[PDB]
This record gives sequence, structure tokens and C-alpha cells, in this order.
Amino acid sequence: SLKSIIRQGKQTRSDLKQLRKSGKVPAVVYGYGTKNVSVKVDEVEFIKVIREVGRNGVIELGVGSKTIKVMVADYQFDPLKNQITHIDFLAIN
Amino acid sequence: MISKIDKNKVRLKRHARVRTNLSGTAEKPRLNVYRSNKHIYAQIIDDNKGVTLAQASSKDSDIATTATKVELATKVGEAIAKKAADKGIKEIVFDRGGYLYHGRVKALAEAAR
Amino acid sequence: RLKEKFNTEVTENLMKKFNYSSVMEVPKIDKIVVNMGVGDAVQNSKVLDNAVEELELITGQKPLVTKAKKSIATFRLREGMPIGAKVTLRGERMYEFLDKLISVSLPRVRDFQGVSKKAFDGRGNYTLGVKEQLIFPEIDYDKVSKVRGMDIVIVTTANTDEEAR
Amino acid sequence: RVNVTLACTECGDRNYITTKNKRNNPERIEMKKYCPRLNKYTLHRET
Amino acid sequence: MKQGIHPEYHQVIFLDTTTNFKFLSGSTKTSSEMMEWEDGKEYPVIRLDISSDSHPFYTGRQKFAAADGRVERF
Amino acid sequence: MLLPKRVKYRRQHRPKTTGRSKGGNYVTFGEFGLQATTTSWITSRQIESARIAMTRYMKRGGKVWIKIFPHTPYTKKPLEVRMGAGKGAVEGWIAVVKPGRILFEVAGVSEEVAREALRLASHKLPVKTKFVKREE
RNA sequence: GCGGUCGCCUCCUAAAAGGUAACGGAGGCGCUCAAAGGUUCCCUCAGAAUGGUUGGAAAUCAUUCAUAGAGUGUAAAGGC
RNA sequence: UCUGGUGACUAUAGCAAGGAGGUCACACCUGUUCCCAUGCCGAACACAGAAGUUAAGGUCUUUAGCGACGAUGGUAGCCAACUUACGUUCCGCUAGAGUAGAACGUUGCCAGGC
Repeated sequence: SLKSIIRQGKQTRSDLKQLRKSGKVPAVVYGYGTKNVSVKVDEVEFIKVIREVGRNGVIELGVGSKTIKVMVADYQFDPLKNQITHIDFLAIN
Repeated sequence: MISKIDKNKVRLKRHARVRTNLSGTAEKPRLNVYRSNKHIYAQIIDDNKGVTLAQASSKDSDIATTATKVELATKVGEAIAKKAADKGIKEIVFDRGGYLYHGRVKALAEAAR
Repeated sequence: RLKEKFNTEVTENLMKKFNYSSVMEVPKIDKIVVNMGVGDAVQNSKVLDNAVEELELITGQKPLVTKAKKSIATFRLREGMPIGAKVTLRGERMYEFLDKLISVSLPRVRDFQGVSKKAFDGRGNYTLGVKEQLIFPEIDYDKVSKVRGMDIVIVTTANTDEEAR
Repeated sequence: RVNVTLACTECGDRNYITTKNKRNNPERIEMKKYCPRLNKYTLHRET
Repeated sequence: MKQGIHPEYHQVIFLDTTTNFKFLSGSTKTSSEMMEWEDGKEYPVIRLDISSDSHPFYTGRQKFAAADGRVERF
Repeated sequence: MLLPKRVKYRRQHRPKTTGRSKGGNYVTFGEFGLQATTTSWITSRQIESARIAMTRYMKRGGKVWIKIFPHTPYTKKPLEVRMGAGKGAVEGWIAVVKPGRILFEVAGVSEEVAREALRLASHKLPVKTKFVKREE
């Protein structure tokens, strides 16, 4: 799996639901060397997480600098849509 | 084999419930004694910020001895740090304080009091 | 005698039966709670009061059942006198070896207890027998339950020569 | 319970009023109270 | 000592058929035989027990009814 | 008629019906779950008139696992009388569902049966349903 | 109309100050106590099983798991 | 600066295991001869003495497995606001609990033999 996200923006007004139909998700890495410096991902490149890791392993990040193995841990699945919101990573140290 | 009880536990535990009304203000500083296995103590205390106001000791060794209820128990029952302090409130966690630690409560009842 | 017989054999074993660190982790005998019972709520209980003057040292307190299910529960009757061995009577009618004055059910079990609180019941007329059956030949329940100085049966067992059962 | 009445003989005035059961203690009781015009706790007769 | 419970009771003297092994604490009253210093110099009349005459415990005795018996001419 | 036994109070308040779901948004006891998409009060009588029927399609085949139990017992007056002289005696038992909740769970049996069985079962409940495939 | 209610105390409804209605949903009071009152000491809860004439799974005192799930003269909440 | 003693902090201060030392000082240790006293047994309650010991406690050092404090990113809820008929939806403010990554085997108050 080589999947790349970027540093998205905070101070968000909740006007994002409507820029959300066009694909994205939040994502926030845990671990030292950085912080909850969030990253934004898109879905139809995750229409192929099917082959990426399974659920337990490694992903590239390419998030500017400190592009290392990071683990998306939690689940924030959503009702009524088959959409997703705030899946998020962590550093391996 | 079964649970044996420590006793310093309940000694300070009772000092707690007993330390809810009496407290030396140095206008009437209480003097308050850590009985030991062989010896006894005392100390005047002021109770405004927890500093140590006045002090003596039984175990201080101007003289050592035995017989925990000795005239050494009543010389610790006399000693003071000379000041403007009057008839204090005898802090007691030990039963029959009017007679048990009366070794302390006896001799000082005239000069510190 | 017996109080020293809580010494005459035991100080060396109870200084060796374990191989702990210091002398005092290696125990002594655990204390006893000499208790009696009744199966009548009135007169046998009101008139089973001395057998303690016989065996225990307590004059006679009046504790009752606590847990007291459907038909156990009663109030204030002297069925269980608290004659627990504190220190003076802690050499009570217990370590009297008058449990041989029956010659039945000496070795009852392969072991004693999974709860360290042991129970050693002179069921029948096994105990207090040096007194002739004058008024002691009627209803009389016992309750010799107390813990010992060993966590399980294991080392409790093959030095138990004190009461030999 | 029934109402009673106490009074110090010296003063001869019944001001204090207490209560007492007619079964718990039917025997006439008497305690020391501070009756007026005496400045001392005298014996009161619960009549 | 806090008195106000048990009455009067101390040690006594008793000699058995064998080994005279019953001398522990007592509350037993009776009429004195003859007193000692290896044991009581006082009313000696704890009487006599089975304390050392024979135990069943570490001992032997006679058996139960019998075996087949139709082996010695019946 | 899934009802309880011991209840402290017998007259209660109508439950609140607004907002999303809380718990039971997934499926455990079997591969296949039937989700809910709107809000209503399922009323024990549906459940046993939509359980025996699903099993009469199942012909005593595989096994089911119910994910909804009616607690709050609803009450109702008998003949139409005046307004207001007390409260009517309890006569029903209700369960409240919100969008995003698995109501039924089954295992082992083929997906053709699953579809052609939950479509049979939903035709009794007043809530609109949607199939769920344990879509990890 | 018939029936039932009419005074005082506790809780929910009552929307995180106080106050707040209906023939709305639950319980109580018209006392008792010389001690269950004042003061100085001293102590400690349940649901847990041990195997102890006897066992009424529960008749006993222990022992340890015991966190207030106990006990408060009287209903309920707030407290210890 | 070590321990013993008093007075602050939201168990960050813990129960669950252990590790190791000494009796300057807390401990286990001797009985009723005495002060007091268990409606019950001087173990709690007291006394004169300590020949005997360090298990345990006591103190540090280890286990983040045992539980609280739990910084962000979201999200439910909500105060205004423009719409529509709301079990809503958009637009602005304040944004939780729970879940993590964590901090995590107390900061000191003032004295006594040093």
C-alpha cells in the first residue's frame, strides 16, 4: 500500500458536509515526532483498500515529511449512507 | 496466617477524627504525643500554616531512661520553650488521657499552664 | 501443660515446617472461636448455658442467627456463645484431646478445608466427656470452626500431630 | 402517654409541664428542676 | 486482668493406671489423696482418665466376625 | 409476545422518538442483519406475527436471533368515555427503533434464503428496512 | 346526577437557581420515647462460601472476598 | 541530603505481584506483680522489662496487567439566524461524554539524631 494524504485545515465551519459529497475523509495520525496534525484522504482510492493492508499493517503517507508507516486504528463508520467520516492513523516510532 | 492488623494506621486515623475541633492557634497551642514502643513524645504546635512553632522532646537526651511512665515521662511532662504560652489543650488519642498520658498531663499543669 | 503444649512440640517445627525468611512469617497456632448451638428455640437453648462453664471461659453471651433464612431466624437466644480464644482461654476445651473418648470418626476426611477456616466438630457426645451424663445427656450442638496457620491443607497436614486428626 | 405537672414546694407554682406513660412507669416520679423565686434547682413533685 | 466473666478454676493433679498423664488446667473438685512437688502440693483429686491407658488411635485390637470358615473341615 | 414479569411501575410515559440510534447498530449472532431506516414503535405482536411467519418460510430450518425487546408497557382506555378520570389499564408492550439498528440476525443459510426471508418478515413491521451484508 | 375526595409531610412530571397546572403517577401522618434525651469514653455494613445435636439450601460463632449494594422507632428523598 | 513529625494536591497519590537491607526509628516479640479495663478472652485496652530476631509490614525499585487525570481531530446536543413543514435541512457561536496517543509507581509545608 502506497496511499498519500495531505495536511488539511482546521478552524472549520461546518460548511464541509457539502464539500463532502465530492470525496474526502478526515484523518489524524497519533504518535511522537508530530501531533494530531490532521491529514485528508479520499474514498475511491479507498475503493481498493481491499488489497491494501487488510486491516492490520502498514501504509505510506507522503505527508510532506515524516512519510513512514502509519496505522489507521479506529472506526467511525456512518449510518444510512455507506459513507465514512474521520478514519485516522498513528505513528510507529 | 490470616490478616493481622497494623496499629499506627488506626492511631493516626483516630488522630484525624480527634483533629476536627482541637488545633493549636499558639494563642492556645495543643501538644500532641506520638506514643512509641518503649518511649513517649510531645510537642507544642501552632496550626495556621503547618510550620513547627515550638518544640521539646522526651527522647532529646538531656537524660535517657526506661519505664515509659517515668519521672523522665514527667520531665517530658514539664519541659517547655519559654514564651507567652499558657495552659494548653492536651491532644490525646490514647485512652484515659486524663490518666494514661497523664504522665505528660501532670507535671506541666503548673508552669506551661 | 497445654499452653506450653502449644510449645512443647511446636516451636521447632513451626520454626522449620516452612523455610520462610524470618522466624515470624513462619507461624504459630491460629486462634479459636469455641461456639455451641441448640436445636430448640426455648428451653434446650435456655438450658444449654453452662456447658461453656464446663468447656469455655465465657459466662454466656446472647448472639442469634444473622443470615437467618426461612426457618432459621430467631432473636437473642444463647445458641452461639462467643467464647473465641483471645490469649488466656486461647488454650480452651479445644486442644483437649478428649476427642478420643469416643473411638469413632477420628480420621473423618482425607483433608480438612479449602476455606482456611477449619471446622472440627465433636459431633455426638465426643467432647466435655470427663463429666458424667447428668444433665449433658440431652440435646447439645457444637460449633468448633476456626482458621489455622497454613494457607491450604498442604503444609497444615503433615505436621498436624497436635490434634492428630 | 398522659400529661403530668411538676412544681417546687418552696415556690408552690406549677410552670414546667412534661409527659409520662401510664404503663412504662406508673409509680409517681420526682426530679430536681429550676423552680422560680429560689435561684436553685429544688426537688419537683410530679403530681 | 479484666475480671467479671469466668469463676474460679486452675490446674489440678491426676494419676492414671499408666504414666499418670492428666495434669493440665482444670475446674475439678474432689477429696485429696496425697500431694507432691512433681505435681500438686494441694488437693490432688482429679481422679483418673483413659489419657494413657490405651488409645484406639495408634494401636491395635481384635478383629471382626470371621472369614469363609468352610476351609478347616466345616 | 416477548414480555417481562416483574415491573415496579405499570403506568409510564410515551418514549421519545427523535434523533439517530444509540446501540445495536451492528450484527453478531449470524452473518446477516436486517437494518431499519425510519422511526416507529414495534409492539411485540408484530414480532410474533413476523417470527412464526419467517420460520414458516424457514420450515424449521436455521436459527434466528432477535435484537429488539419491548420494555416500556403502553396503556389504552377501553370504550370511548369522557376525558380524564385516571389512566387506562396497561394493554400492550412497545419497543422503539431509530434509523441505523439491526433488528434480526441469522446464520448458515444461503443468501437467497436471507433475502427472500427478510423481505417476507419486513412486510409486517411499520418501519422501512434495508438489507445488511455484514459489510466490514 | 351517582361515586370519590376536602388538612399536613416525601418524590416524579418541573425544561442543571427559586417558583410552576390537570378527576396526572406513587407512598404516608392525627405519634411514640424516662429511654430511642444531654455528656465522656468504646466499637463497626451488606450480597460470600466454608462443613459444624442439629442441618429446614437458611438453627451458630468465627475466617477471609466484604465498598455502603448495610443499618437508622415510624413513608420518601437529601445526608452519615 | 536519609528516615521520624506536623500542615497543602483532583487515587497522577491506588488495590495486584514480587526484589533487597538495618533496627539509630516505626515491628513481629513476656506475663499478670501493679494504673486502667473486654457484660467476652489483658490480641484492642495498661504496666515493668526486651536475652531473641527481621519475614511481614516500613522504605525505596521494578509490572502500565490491575484504575483514575485523560492534552488534539471529529461527532451528538444546543443559543441566535434565513428557509421550509419539520422525527428535518442549510448558515454562524460554544462545542461535549465515550474512544485513543499519552502524563502516570505524588509537588511540597515546616521541625528532631545527623
